[PDB]
Amino acid sequence: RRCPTRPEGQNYTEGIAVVFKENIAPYKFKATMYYKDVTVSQVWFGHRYS
Amino acid sequence: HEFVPLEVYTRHEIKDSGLLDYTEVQRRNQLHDLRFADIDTVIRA
Repeated sequence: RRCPTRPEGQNYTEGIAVVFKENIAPYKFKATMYYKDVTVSQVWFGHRYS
Repeated sequence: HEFVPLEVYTRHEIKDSGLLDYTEVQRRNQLHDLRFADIDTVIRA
């Protein structure tokens, strides 16, 4: 019979790769908060206590 | 063949994907008195 022949084989392309995934990390930066704590306290002064 | 550990996102990446973390916000907010105030001092005229 006619014997089978081996396949030539896949032709591979050597190269260098970079794989990127979807970005989920939030964008971060430095901010500065300026504010003023305004505290108004109303105190009733009793005979012995406040 | 050796299979190295591979993952698209780590646990830290997934937890950091959130915009606000309740635990960290609370931890920073509840230090306000310890940082910008004198809790211990008592003033009596």
